[PDB]
Amino acid sequence: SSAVDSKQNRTSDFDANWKFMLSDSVQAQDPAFDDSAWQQVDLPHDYSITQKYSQSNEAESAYLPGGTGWYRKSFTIDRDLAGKRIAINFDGVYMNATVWFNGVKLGTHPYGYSPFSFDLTGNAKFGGENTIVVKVENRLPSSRWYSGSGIYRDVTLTVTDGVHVGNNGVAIKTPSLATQNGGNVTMNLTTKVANDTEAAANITLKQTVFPKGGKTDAAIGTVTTASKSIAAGASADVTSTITAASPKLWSIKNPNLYTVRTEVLNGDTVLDTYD
Amino acid sequence: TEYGFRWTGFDATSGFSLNGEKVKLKGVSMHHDQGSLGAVANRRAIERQVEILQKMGVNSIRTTHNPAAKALIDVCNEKGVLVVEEVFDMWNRSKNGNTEDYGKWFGQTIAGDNAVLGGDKDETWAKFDLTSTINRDRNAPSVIMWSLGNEMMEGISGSVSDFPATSAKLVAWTKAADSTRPMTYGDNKIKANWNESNTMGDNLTANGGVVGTNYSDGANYDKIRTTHPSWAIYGSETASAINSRGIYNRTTGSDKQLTSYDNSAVGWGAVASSAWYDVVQRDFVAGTYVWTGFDYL
Ligand code: NA
Repeated sequence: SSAVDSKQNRTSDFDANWKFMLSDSVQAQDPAFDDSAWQQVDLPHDYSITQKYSQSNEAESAYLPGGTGWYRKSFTIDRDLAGKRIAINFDGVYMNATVWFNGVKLGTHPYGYSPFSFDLTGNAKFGGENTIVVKVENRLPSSRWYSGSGIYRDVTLTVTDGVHVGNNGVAIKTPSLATQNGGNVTMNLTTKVANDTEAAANITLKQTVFPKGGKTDAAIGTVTTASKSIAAGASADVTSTITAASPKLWSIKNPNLYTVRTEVLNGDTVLDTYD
Repeated sequence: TEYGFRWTGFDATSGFSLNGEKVKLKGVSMHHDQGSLGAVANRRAIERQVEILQKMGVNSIRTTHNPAAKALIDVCNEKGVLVVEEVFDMWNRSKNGNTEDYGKWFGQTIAGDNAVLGGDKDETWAKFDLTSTINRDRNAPSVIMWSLGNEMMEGISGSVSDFPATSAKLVAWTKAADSTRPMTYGDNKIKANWNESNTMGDNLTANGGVVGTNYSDGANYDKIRTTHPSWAIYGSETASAINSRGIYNRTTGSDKQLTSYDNSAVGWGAVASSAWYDVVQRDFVAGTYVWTGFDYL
């Protein structure tokens, strides 16, 4: 993005328009830091692959250096996102990442291969300029094979209402599929719903299963849950059951895929839609 | 005395209505000067403005930020333009380092031997000038609301603690002077959810009034609606897009001019398309008074 506003998709591509610097001495977490001489890069990005081979490194990891890399992105958050929640998602950063937002340190993450996230909501400037900073420290030797260094996987922003399905918040089980195959198939779902508002919510879920790509007219099962009160600042696991009418199996020769959509209602209105 | 038969309504959910018909307030804010003529309130000059405004589709004028000349009231009466007559800009605190503005006089008493006439003289100048305007225009069909201030807490020095009590005083003076019209103001601190603004807006509404928010966007209109379900609201000052006439060699905002493309607005405002889009989608936003309809000195 260069600007974040409604209505990008709930989860949107955040790969573009970053700035990069390789330096183990620079301290560039302040939003007012001058990065005008830094490289402009789009992610995903690997800063080992651009450096030279050297006999001082290790054969194990392709004789390529790692090092300390800094990534900066400055972007606007429009006033129209004012009461929304904002998170940034990393599918992977290798390795030892440190994240700041508008000058505030959010946290860290060592492992170069697992996905992680940070809530940005509490530090966001709505209707202003914002700066996210990621420091990466691939200090060698850290690998038995070529790892690479930096933000080498996609990055997204997630924007939601105060009432919303949690991060990766739906689990689906079909424990009797082998027996029920070809007939009504029992889907047992669990959905984490978070109420990040200052009032209790009366929550029902409307969950639909339909062929990927794919409209809800062609659903093979739906359910609406009974109303459950979730208190302000609290979350709850919401169990639900979908009866799927003869779903098509996912097999090697015919990998049928479905979308399982969760609409979160509070009072009578939809506040969040999670696929 | 000139008279016209009409009634109005402001609804928290569905907005404004005239004689039982729902109507959008498609308005502009207008300052008083007449361009190359300076401040002179010449009748044809004022009428010409209203004519040009009407050809744009305007149906309402906010007299920012002070009483209109009687000539404007006359003209709107004959032409069918709805007037929000504003009485004040600042209250008892001066703005922008203007040590001789009405902020100096607002809360001063009136000498016993001062024979000046037009409104009540038993309290402060603010009461005299408020009543005097209402006395002049109370029968005019065009005037549909009295506005009691604009951004009263902006550009001033010191605490804003006494402002909620001052607002209530003005609201009481108005209701007692004319029971037949809602009173209102334009507050720019609503978008910032100031404590004083909530108190003041709640007092407006309790006395049959309507709350004007300066420079809210769609997201903020929505927050107001959810936070204050009882308020009947409208955009009292909107857009503040900044443009020159006839400038095309850039589409964004050397010659001391600005682009004529609608891609240029002050930091606190919005371009014209944006301020309109945000309002026209919302029945609960009664309308908009665009800053401004005519350029001013
Ligand atoms: Na003018």
